[PDB]
Amino acid sequence: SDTAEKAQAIAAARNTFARDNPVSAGHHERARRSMPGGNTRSILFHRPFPLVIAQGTGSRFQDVDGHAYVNFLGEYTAGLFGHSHPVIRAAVERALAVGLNLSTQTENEALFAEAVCDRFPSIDLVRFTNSGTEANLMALATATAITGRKTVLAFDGGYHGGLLNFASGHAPTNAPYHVVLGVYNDVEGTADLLKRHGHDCAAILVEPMLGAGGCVPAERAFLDLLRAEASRCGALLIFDEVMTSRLSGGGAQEMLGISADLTTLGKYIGGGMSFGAFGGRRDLMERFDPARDGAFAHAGTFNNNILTMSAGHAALTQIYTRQAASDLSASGDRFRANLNRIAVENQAPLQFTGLGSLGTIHFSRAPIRSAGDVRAADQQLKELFFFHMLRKGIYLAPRGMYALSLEIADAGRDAFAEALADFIGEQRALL
Amino acid sequence: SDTAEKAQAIAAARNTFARDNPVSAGHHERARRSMPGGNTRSILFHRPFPLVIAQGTGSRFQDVDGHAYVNFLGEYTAGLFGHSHPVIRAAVERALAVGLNLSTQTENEALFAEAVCDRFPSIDLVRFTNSGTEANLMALATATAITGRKTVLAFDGGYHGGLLNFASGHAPTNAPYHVVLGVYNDVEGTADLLKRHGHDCAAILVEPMLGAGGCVPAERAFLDLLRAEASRCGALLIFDEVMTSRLSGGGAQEMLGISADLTTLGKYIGGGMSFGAFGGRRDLMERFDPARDGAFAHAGTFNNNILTMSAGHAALTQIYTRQAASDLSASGDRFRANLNRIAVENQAPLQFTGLGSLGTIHFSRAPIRSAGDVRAADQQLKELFFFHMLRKGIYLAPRGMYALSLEIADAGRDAFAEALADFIGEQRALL
Ligand SMILES: Cc1ncc(COP(=O)(O)O)c(CN[C@@H](CC(=O)O)c2ccccc2)c1O
Ligand SMILES: Cc1ncc(COP(=O)(O)O)c(CN[C@@H](CC(=O)O)c2ccccc2)c1O
Repeated sequence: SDTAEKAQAIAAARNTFARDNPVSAGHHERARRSMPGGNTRSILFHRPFPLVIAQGTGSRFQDVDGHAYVNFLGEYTAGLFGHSHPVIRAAVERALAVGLNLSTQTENEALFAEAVCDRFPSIDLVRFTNSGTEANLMALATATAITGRKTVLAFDGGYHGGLLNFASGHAPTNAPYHVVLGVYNDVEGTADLLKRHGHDCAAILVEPMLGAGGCVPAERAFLDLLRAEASRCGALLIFDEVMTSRLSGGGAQEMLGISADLTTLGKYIGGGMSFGAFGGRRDLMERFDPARDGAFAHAGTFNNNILTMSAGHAALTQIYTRQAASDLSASGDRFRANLNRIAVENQAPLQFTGLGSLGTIHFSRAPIRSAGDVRAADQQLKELFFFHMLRKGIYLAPRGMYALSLEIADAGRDAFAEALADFIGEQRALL
Repeated sequence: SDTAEKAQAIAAARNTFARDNPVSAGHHERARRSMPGGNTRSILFHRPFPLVIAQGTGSRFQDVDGHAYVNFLGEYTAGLFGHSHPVIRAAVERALAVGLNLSTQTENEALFAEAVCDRFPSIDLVRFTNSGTEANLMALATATAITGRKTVLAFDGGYHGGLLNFASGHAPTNAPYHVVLGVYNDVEGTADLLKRHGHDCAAILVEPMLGAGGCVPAERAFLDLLRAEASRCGALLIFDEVMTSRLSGGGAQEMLGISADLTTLGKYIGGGMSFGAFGGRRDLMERFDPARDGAFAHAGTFNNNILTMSAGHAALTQIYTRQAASDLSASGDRFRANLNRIAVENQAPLQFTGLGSLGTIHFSRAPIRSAGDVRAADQQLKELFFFHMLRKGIYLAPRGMYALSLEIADAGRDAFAEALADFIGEQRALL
């Protein structure tokens, strides 16, 4: 499906971006001297070079060349509060007043843990980590240590952190858990794998919607299979809700009425501060009670850091309440529906998939149900879309994902929709 | 070596602590409802229950019962700046002004990376993570992916993070890397292991001084063996300098004139914000250049977060300069020497081991060279010491470790020394 016409368009788009952004280009050359590819977070890199941002307030930011954008990326769902939320700021100020690096417990960690347990229906007890990666690693540590088993079932296209990256199948850098990969949403194939491996299965690890892998919702039949089979064979079902937890007050599990044995959390819950968490069934999580004989150990210098504890409690109780989550997801559904309406109205061979305030463009009108479907959609048009949106002052992920923050308003949503319509018109010959 | 007299003393000490701290006791009972054992960082727990701290400024903090302490723990070496450092505060303010969760690169990450590369002599390129745990996992990911080998040599008593905890040998929660454990400082035994396993050795992972494992310096012969054997067999030598990096401007490697292939960093370098890093030889780290064919992936939501980037650059360039590191280590050496002088003057069967500003008490006058030596020292007296120091308004780790912050001054050092002398006098019958 790769064509020379599209490759020529991409070359032209990259060239225009380069010409537009010489200050960012200068930054990149300098950054390469201290970091591999001038990079410390792989997903931030794109050709010909990434933007460097100077400053941002609310939903807007400005690059080092002075161009302004509305930020539709929202820190891959962590940046729910925009760039300068006054309640987050107040929480940071309160944290400084309590004191940094106090080397001890404060009440703030307990208050934050209570806020998490209150709203997530399957989390009876929780522990905080410093990232979604650590949360998922600790969930696997819990499952393997409790069951004494080695096999982990996960899914092709699934992303669970820097050491558990299955976005393109097995990565040589992944931690060497014995992972068997299924096809997302594939009931019969997955049922077969669970017949074969169920006996040695410590855990099933699954996102209720592929996040990085394309905003691909799980189907109920698929999740029902995993819940029934985990219970049958004695594996722990782990829902990775690092992204999906935002979709309702109680995440995907509240929406579905399906409870995982363990749940991992990340992104926005710490108020935009470093954050992850793992929690779940009381009888599983109690294995970490340090007063218990044979307790599992889980240290971590910054687990209880005052900034995350303070900003996280503010995030859940003062800003993104359960009602706020319902409201934002409804807003996101209307937004996604409008984008899809624009595509249909214009006979465009594209769609936006997702749930609530999360969505990704795919250049296909086939059902998008697994990693294979995402990969089969037109990747060249996806790149062209990214550069087009940038030229229109709209910033979203290179991979075509948006994650609406609470600061996105009518003006931003209107601008996105108009820019989409303009893309369809201007790139008609390639569509 | 356990006696009933010491057990009775411990029971009495725990009872006195409980009576002194009923508000902390009340907090603990509530915390148990949301976190396993009311805990989110295992090392913070101790019997009968841990203190809850209300507030701190500089080197001092106050518990929820109103008692004041000087903080000699210093966040297990991360809390180098005390509780309210004005330069860290200024950096946090600057970070808020730049904007939170900007979803893009800023110049701040490059400036911070430059500061790291400038002072650490074996780090040609660096990438930031969210914890020392992630840094060490990524170092192992790098070594195994580059070499195509599976075996990792590490050491009994070694601590490399929540998924790489060898403090008490193999932990069932550890990530399932194929780890072979040697005895720290054991040249002949380790040489034997490297003859057996060298061919399949992806990495040797070692702290230049056991940190959590007792502030036990590595001997030069031991480190020379590892450097020679890693080079001979093609394994990557990884120095875990998460704690030791503070000991000079260029960490232990500058002090030793031995260069590791990869170095991991953590703790204070991010200004007390969430932080880890892995760096090392250019040709190894370039494998992460995202523009390269077959690049290794290393994402992480908070890797480049503006608070860590800002406070970290301030930490290294405005506060804890290379000269500041030399000065603090010299201060720490004088402090440790004074503690040891007090022990010798009083014929006390105890010593403080360590380097620079890091030290741990051991109730033995035997050489402390490996995990076995630390474990063989009197553990009951160690517990008694912790409670004694608390009663004197001096806070250090339950395990008897201090990590001097830049805010520790004459008054605090004098109080510690006097409290040590008082312990020796008051507990004479047990010594
Ligand atoms: C579903 C999911 N689970 C875990 C993670 C890991 O969380 P941390 O990044 O906090 O360790 C993630 C992270 N998604 C982001 C990470 C980023 O660098 O923004 C990501 C990763 C790869 C591609 C796109 C986005 C999840 O999403
Ligand atoms: C030498 C060393 N390497 C790695 C780590 C892991 O760093 P993170 O805690 O940032 O993931 C550490 C951590 N040491 C502390 C952790 C804490 O919770 O304070 C620790 C752990 C266990 C016992 C005592 C101190 C290293 O020290």
